[PDB]
Amino acid sequence: MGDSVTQMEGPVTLSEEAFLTINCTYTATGYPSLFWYVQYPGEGLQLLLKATKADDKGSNKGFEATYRKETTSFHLEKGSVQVSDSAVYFCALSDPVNDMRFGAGTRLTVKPNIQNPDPAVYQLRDSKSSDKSVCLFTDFDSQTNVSQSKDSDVYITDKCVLDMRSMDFKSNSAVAWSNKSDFACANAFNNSIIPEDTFFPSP
Amino acid sequence: HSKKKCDEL
Amino acid sequence: GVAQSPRYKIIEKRQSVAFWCNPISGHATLYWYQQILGQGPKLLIQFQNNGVVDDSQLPKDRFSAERLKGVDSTLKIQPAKLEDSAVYLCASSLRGRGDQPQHFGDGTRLSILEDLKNVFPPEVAVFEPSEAEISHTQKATLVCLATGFYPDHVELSWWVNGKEVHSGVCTDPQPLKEQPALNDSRYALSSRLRVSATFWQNPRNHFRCQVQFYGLSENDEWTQDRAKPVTQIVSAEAWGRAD
Amino acid sequence: GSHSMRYFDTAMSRPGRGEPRFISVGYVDDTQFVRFDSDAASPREEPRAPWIEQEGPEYWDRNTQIFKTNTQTDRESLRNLRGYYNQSEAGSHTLQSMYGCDVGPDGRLLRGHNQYAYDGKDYIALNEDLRSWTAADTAAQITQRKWEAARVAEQDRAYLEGTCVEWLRRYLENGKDTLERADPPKTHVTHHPISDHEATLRCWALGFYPAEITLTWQRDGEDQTQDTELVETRPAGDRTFQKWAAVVVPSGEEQRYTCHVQHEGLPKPLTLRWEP
Amino acid sequence: IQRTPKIQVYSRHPAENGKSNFLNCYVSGFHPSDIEVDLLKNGERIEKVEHSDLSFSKDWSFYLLYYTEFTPTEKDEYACRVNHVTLSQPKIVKWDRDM
Ligand code: NA
Repeated sequence: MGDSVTQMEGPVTLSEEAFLTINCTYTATGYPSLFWYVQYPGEGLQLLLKATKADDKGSNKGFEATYRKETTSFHLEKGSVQVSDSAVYFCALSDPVNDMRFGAGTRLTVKPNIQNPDPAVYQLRDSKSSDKSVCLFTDFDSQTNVSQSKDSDVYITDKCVLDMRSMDFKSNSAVAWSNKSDFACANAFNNSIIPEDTFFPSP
Repeated sequence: HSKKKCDEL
Repeated sequence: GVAQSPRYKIIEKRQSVAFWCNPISGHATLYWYQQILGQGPKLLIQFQNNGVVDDSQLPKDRFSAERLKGVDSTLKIQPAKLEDSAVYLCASSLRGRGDQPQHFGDGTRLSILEDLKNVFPPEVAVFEPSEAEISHTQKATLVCLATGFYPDHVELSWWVNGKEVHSGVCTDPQPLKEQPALNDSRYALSSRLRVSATFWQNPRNHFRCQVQFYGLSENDEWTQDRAKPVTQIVSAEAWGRAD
Repeated sequence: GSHSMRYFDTAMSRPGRGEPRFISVGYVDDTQFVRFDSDAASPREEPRAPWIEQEGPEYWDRNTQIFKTNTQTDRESLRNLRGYYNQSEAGSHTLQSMYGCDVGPDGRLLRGHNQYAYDGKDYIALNEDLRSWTAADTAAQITQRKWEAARVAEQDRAYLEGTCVEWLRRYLENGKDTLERADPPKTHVTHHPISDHEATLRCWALGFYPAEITLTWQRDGEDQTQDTELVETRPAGDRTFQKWAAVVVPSGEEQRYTCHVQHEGLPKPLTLRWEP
Repeated sequence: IQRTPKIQVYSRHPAENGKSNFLNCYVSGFHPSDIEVDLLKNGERIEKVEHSDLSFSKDWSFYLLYYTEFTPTEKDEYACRVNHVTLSQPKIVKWDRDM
């Protein structure tokens, strides 16, 4: 018997190459087996690492979580956290008589470190007929947050990280659009707190 | 407490 | 790996739905889970070979499951309710066995709708990169835009010269409601494909954005003016330009 | 006072289907606490013992889940054993399992049991070290290689060293008055004539707990553990036990014979004699 | 594979001709579990016969206790009827005061 697992509260937001620690505590009588599961966006659950016997190591792809019988904890750790690690993590508990129980789930969000930021808002024309166009806020630092506009007819996406692997280049991107016709780049992100050095080219 | 016997003979 | 079918399913209020699953070959124990859209997995029913071990959490009024021949299982929902809209996961263990980990399937995304006439396929557009970006950064961002679809049963991908691309691409994790006031409001999704200016500048290169929608099936009844919003692919194309 | 928990399970094949009957009985020293039955409807006699129903419904649902898992595992075992001995579906067979722990006066493990049997004969047994197995036949060898690859011993050791010890000490605390108790036997010696030259002296022991007792007849202080008619410890329908020991004596030599009684419930071992 | 039962006929406590008691019957050392036991005093079948539920010992052999309310007053006589697969005709072990 026991039997409960408690996982770290709220969404964990970090920068790339930073140290990660996700806390997990359990209540179980005897010798239980401990697991870490990872759920990447879209895909289902998949086993990350496991530690069955007392003082078992258990490690996969930079992640580490040691089973310590004396303290009753199973904390997930990683020295150099990657952008690719942004997913929901789940700790699992099972003993010889109890079936696998899952923690609430801690969502991790790894932000990239932009070495040379160059924020700018560009107008992108449609491939088939110059009917409409979009506004792309890009190359801004990770600390810059994108917020929705007051106008209900103006659609704005939240910040998104793309990794140009071969060039070792990562960038944040946001998208704005409206069919209002009186909508422009200069006034697209007027609700968001954007840097003073944002490049607005001649339309 | 009853032992979990999952492995068949 | 654990196989699950369908991946997505659209059903109306009080209608019946069936979910199929096949575990990893040899796995004696099977588990049926419910993962409510934005939380952890909750057990429904557990089987050891052909027989049920636990069903205390399974609400007998609507839910039912069978693993008659101890291999594949079928989870069925009788008169379905709006709260049942979640991702139905399915796992399996070799013997299970606390030391043995559970292996999960890809799940089945279920969306229970008030009215089936609210279903709409997406409109896809590709926005060619800005010349200012090309000159300023020496990089080119292509933008895709999935518009007016209901529900969030959209799978976006990028295709360059016949081949699928994963480098330099990011799609919105969550779509955007086109009107936050409406309940059965139309969704909008976007994606970015950043390539070097050099690659975009060659007119020989074809860039295509493919959006796979998961709608209704042939068995579903349709009696309206517009085309049946079935499981279809809507694409947008863009070729490179020197200037 | 040393304590031990033991579970006695049976799997019964039938010529119709090699599964129908499954029985699981739980014992602490000599008193029963849990009984699981497949033929029982539906099941109504659940919970069973008085000091076991103090535990929440989560305890009972778990043990009902364990039994149901075990019954489906036993069905598979009954099929596999048939193939090993080349038996037919027409035959009705019996698979038996005996598992448990042995603790001292403190509460620390001494011996871990996990024994199996097919049709009355020993099949496979877990060694004292809890990492190796003992095959009792040719077909038992193929289960050992199946089990050592599956690493069954690792989980079995973990249940015995952990869950078993943890629950037994808890079971002791929940009803000390019903388990830690040690009732002494109401002892008396009886005479039977039978012959003119011979006579029979019977030593009796009634209303004792636990069943584990020693009765030995001796003449001139020397043990007569050869001419003794020792009967097996029989139970009484009130959590008590009975046992008697008889010896053939020549006429007049009655006073030479003496009986020794040894029990945990006794403060000093009794040295009985024929008084009238 | 086959084992024959060891029958023991006795009472709960040594009660005199009049005082209330319980007549017991303990069958052990038998394999398989299939056994038919019905205690008699005297002749043909007595109703309301209670029985303990099946379990086995360290040597794998099963055991069963069959009991009913006694209360005897020198009323003749015996015993129990036990039939097993190892038995030709139902063995009847008589009840003796001093055994
Ligand atoms: Na290819």
